[PDB]
Amino acid sequence: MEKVREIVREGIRVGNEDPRRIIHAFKVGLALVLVSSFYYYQPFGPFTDYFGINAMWAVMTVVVVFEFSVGATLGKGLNRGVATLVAGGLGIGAHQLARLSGATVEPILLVMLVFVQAALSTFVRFFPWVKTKFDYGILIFILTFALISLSGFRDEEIMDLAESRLSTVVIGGVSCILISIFVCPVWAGQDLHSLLASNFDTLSHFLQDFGDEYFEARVVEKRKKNLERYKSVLDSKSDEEALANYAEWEPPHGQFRFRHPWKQYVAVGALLRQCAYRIDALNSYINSDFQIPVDIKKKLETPLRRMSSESGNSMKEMSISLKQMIKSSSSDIHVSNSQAACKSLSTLLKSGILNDVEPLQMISLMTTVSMLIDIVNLTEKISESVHELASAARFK
Amino acid sequence: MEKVREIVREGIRVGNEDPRRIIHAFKVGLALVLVSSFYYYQPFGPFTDYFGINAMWAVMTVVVVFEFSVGATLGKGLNRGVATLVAGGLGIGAHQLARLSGATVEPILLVMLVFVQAALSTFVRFFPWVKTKFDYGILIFILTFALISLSGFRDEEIMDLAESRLSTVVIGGVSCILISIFVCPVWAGQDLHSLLASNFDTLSHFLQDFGDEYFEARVVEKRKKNLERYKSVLDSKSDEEALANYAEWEPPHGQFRFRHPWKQYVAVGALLRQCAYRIDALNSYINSDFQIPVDIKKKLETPLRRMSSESGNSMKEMSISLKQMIKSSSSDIHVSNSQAACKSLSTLLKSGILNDVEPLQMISLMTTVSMLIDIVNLTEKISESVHELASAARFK
Repeated sequence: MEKVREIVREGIRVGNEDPRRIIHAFKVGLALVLVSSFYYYQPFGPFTDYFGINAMWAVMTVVVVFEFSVGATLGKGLNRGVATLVAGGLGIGAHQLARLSGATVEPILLVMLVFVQAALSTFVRFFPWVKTKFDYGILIFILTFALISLSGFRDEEIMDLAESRLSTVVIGGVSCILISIFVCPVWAGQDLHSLLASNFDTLSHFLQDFGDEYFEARVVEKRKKNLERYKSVLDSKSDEEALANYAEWEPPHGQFRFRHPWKQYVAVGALLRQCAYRIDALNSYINSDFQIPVDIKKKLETPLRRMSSESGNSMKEMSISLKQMIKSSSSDIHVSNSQAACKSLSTLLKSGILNDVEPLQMISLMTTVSMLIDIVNLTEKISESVHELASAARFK
Repeated sequence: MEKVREIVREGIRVGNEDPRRIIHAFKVGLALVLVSSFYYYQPFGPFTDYFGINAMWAVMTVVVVFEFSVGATLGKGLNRGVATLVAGGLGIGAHQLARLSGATVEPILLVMLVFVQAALSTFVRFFPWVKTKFDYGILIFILTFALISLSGFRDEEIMDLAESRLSTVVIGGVSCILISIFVCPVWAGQDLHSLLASNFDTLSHFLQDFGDEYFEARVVEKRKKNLERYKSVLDSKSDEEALANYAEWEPPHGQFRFRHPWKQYVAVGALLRQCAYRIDALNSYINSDFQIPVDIKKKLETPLRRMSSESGNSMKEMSISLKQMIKSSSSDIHVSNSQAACKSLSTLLKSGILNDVEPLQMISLMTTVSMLIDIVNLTEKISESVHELASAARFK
């Protein structure tokens, strides 16, 4: 009973997390019905179905080449398609060779060829260039070759077997691709933009709410969760890569172009990760119980404040532009003011106001100043990268 | 020609990277031959092969359930096994129901059941609890149910079809598992230990060679590559998870136990990542062209040096123990001396020797002192975690 309730509760949590995870089941269902309706009503004239396995093969390929995205269906489909053709060709030919050899060695020779081919192909699987986008093609190549070359049938029906396998595969793939590109689609590149924009906004929110915590200007658990929310940015390496890879087979679905540079998206993601690198260091200083007396804080309050405010506005403005997919240069004035703020702080440091203080408490105050200066420089670099990701791609 | 040479050159690079990537192809080959030799010589009496697809199914399942590890074959095998049984059972039964209904609705009713079942199963696929280790079971469940319930055969041969499918699957899985656990095996947990030990050693090497660079005690590209080698530690999140998941199906292969706590391995990996977090910050200070005059460096040389030396020895000693799989407490004396070093530095800071210096160059020197103190504290925490990962598991 309690286990049943826990299972049910996860249902609403997953369903309400994303409304598109409950409409994809109906799509899988409509697939497995449309394909299984063509055969029964056998249109476009009659067929052969010599081995009586057309229905099984058509149904099977529709379940394994239908994935959540629309950039993981074309790719899987194209692999399952080509591989079979090539493997079949090489197969039907091989059977001719063994016939000439005779009637006793013929089975032994066939085994040797399939052994060598399987070993060579599965060694290629370990390469770092065919593993990112071609891990399925090699697997189907081994599968199709071994099935056709060692089916156990007679030599006067191998051509029909090869034709039947190819026909079922292409029929299933065509139906699966059409559905997922007509009735309520889900694109994969469009899930890389929003992810990048959310990362920008999350960092901005933390930066815009730093002066209150650091200067003690002020429930506690709720505010802690709001502050400590940068973990996502630091824990999204394995996901920004995949979605980028999955988004190279997409067609030009409207505004997005054929050659959209997703490589720059990963580069900008790394730069945002570097900003979050130092942010985690800064946050640990605040969380720590040890503290320095608040009185000193006012002495250098003015310079530190300016940095936090201008930094946050720059990030937020960029996420706004990157989202609406329109280029802008509003962040230039904000980063310029931040550079002016650092120069003013340096001029203030000439006066040496920070003298006559305890060196032990000085170490903590000094480290904070260090982190802020890097974030001002790091933001400047990120500004250049974004100012070009919106130029190589058409952001009109 | 040039493309051919590039392809060939990658061959030696991949082959010499790991000698075990060239012996796994022969294993795949021996598999696809042994299975295909049983049928031809039909031992243990004769069989039926009513539909003439036993050879195809046996060959097919051997190519898709053979993976590089030995913790990704049992798992895949067990899934492909159970799923079919359960799905078949539910299938043969469903056919009985439709018969009672009549002879016209019978096909329409069957389609409705398979539609509902497919939609429900593929929604479960999106859960975060059945995706880490059970993403294959659901897929085979949909596959087997849809094939049996919609094969298109007569009602007097469905039982034989279900029996044939189950028999081929179990035969292929048994052969594939036996090979990969008898002739030259490759374990997956054993590839998590060495990875953790290598991470420990890499961090130690950087820490043990910090005083020379920071104090200018001293080709350049070679030394830069030796220093800047911490990227691996920071870029191994997506791999320490997988290998851990793949290593829950392993049997007690000798010293390793049935319930080895790989969760603690991931926790120690996160702690090492936190040490590498701050290490990258420290390295960027060195790389930067801007510098502070070397003269001041000697003033506080003694405290900083001690920290680097003792820190490195502690890491190295641990990797030695963790590798030979024997517990030790040699790192206790090293971290204790580091704590003594920090107290001595604090006592030196009482005297305020660092006065009468330029505040602008002071910021850089001060930040370095900050980073070192955290690494001394962070190392202490890691010592506690390691001192228990070797206790929950049997490290005798």
